[PDB]
Amino acid sequence: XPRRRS
Amino acid sequence: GLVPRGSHMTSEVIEDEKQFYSKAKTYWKQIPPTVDGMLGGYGHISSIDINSSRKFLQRFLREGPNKTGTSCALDCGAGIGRITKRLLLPLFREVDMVDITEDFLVQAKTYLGEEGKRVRNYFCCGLQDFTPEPDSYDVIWIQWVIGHLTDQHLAEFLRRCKGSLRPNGIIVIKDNMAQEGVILDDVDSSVCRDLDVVRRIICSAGLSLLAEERQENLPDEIYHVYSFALR
Ligand SMILES: Nc1ncnc2c1ncn2[C@@H]1O[C@H](CSCC[C@H](N)C(=O)O)[C@@H](O)[C@H]1O
Repeated sequence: XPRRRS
Repeated sequence: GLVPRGSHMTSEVIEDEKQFYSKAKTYWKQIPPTVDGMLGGYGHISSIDINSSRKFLQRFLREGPNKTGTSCALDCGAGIGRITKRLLLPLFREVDMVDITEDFLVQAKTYLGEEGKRVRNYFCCGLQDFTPEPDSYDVIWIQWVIGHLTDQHLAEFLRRCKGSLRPNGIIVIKDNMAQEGVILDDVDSSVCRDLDVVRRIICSAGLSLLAEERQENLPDEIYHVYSFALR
């Protein structure tokens, strides 16, 4: 789903 | 030297395709079958997502001389049916769901309640092995799952989807987009691709771009999210 930018 | 400033295709970041898929399948089997599970801890953004999707999609259903129909939709990587419940079932007479994780499709029967009686087929299948039926769907909705397919599988899947569309039908991809290149998430075993890479894959599937929209009002810390309408 939505993911924190690496 | 040979090492480029960054990667721009999945073959540069996926070491072993078999393991890429098996690790992803294992990952999802272990996620709770809940909205917050589907959204990786962002359950609190679900309404923002759904309401924007509805506005994006309604234009195709309600406006123009060649409207998209409302008979049948396919929800791809549907999970427990978060999108099926709030976006698709209220707009389409019938919905099919496809997802690799059987337990999510099982939970969907509970999660969707009485309106779930209008979900017809629950296909338990990886998209990479799935062939949607020719001339079957007005809308094929693919959200938060394209990063789980390799470039070749995504291109071919989208091509099969094109053949599945009914007259005036569309495919929608709504997903995370990287600022630049192709980034591997080795925890859930997925990739995140930039806009150019996704555009190339769409083109390779023989699809045309009808609309492209960046999702507003999302958490500041997450990847940008774009919707593409295609046919
Ligand atoms: N190769 C694959 N084929 C089909 N589904 C896959 C897949 N890899 C992961 N998935 C599914 O992709 C989903 C990602 S979570 C997102 C669920 C839904 N699209 C929503 O937005 O609410 C999970 O349900 C998971 O089981």
